[PDB]
Amino acid sequence: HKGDVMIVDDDAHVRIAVKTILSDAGFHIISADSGGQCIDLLKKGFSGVVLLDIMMPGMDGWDTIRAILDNSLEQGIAIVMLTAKNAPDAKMIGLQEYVVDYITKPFDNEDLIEKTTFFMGFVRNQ
Ligand SMILES: [Mg+2]
Repeated sequence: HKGDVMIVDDDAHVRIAVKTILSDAGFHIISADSGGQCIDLLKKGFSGVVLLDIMMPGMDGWDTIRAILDNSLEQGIAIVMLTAKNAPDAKMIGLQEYVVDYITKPFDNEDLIEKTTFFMGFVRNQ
């Protein structure tokens, strides 16, 4: 397989769609409905691309990155933020250091595949 991907998004229809598109493209995908669940999943052991929704209720994408760092879970992942024109700022300066790219919603299937594949190469090399 082409590598492990985690889709973290509060929207079930996004998670399902991302799983479908990326499984057809050759990846293994796991899913999380919240920042809390993302942390839970990284604790089980995960290496690969994390597609992280910025706007989630309660704990947003930035809160999630802070939690990833607090738990020392950032090694062996590449975080791609799923954003929108409306996106909230990180309140802690420099969390952006841990984001390798952004993809703006709505996005097309080929953009998803292109970015996931590219940043998987980054994970596999480093
Ligand atoms: Mg959302």
